[PDB]
Amino acid sequence: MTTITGVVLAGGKARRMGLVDKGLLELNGKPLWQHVADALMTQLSHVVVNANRHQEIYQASGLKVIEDSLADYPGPLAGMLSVMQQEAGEWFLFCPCDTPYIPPDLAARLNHQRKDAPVVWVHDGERDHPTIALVNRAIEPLLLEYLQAGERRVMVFMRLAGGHAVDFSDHKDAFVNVNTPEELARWQ
Ligand SMILES: [Li+]
Repeated sequence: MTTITGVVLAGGKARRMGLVDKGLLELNGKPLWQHVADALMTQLSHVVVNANRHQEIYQASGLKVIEDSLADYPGPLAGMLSVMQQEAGEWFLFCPCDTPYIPPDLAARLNHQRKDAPVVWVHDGERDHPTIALVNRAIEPLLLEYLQAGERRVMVFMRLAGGHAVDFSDHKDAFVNVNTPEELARWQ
C-alpha cells in the first residue's frame, strides 16, 4: 500500500558463522544497520531488513527480518531476490548495512532520475554503488533466472536488466561505507 519498500541488506551466508557481524557494529552507540534503517525510515514508511545471522538481535528493533531462501545463492543479489519473494509491492530501495550516512533524498532522486528504467542505482562521482538501488518488481523473474544460472555479478546483472547509474556526486560523503571495524573506529 506504499510505493517503495526500503530494504537494509545486512549480508548473506554464514560460511560466516563465528565471524564479525558488520551490521551490528556500533557507531555512536547504534548498530550500523540501524543507522541505515533509520535513514530509510525518514523517507519511506515501510522498511525491512534482510539478515541471515543473529536474527533475534536484528528483530529487537521491531522491523521485519527477512532471511535468504535455502537456495543459498551468492552475493547481494541473493538477498534482493529473497526480499522480493517475501514482500509484495512494486518497488524496492535496497541499501547495504554499512553506509550509515545515506541522504534523505535517496529515494526521491533515484525516482526522479529513473526515466522509465526498471532499475537505477547510485553513482557517487568516483564509483557505482549497485547495491544502493531502486528496483521494480519486474526484475524478480530476471534475478531468479540469473541466480539459477549460477551467476553472481551485481553490476553485470544491473546492466543486463536495463538499469542505469544516477549521479549523486554532489552529495559529499553521504555514500562512504564502513568496510571493517578498523574503519569504523575512525568515524566515531
Ligand atoms: Li557468534
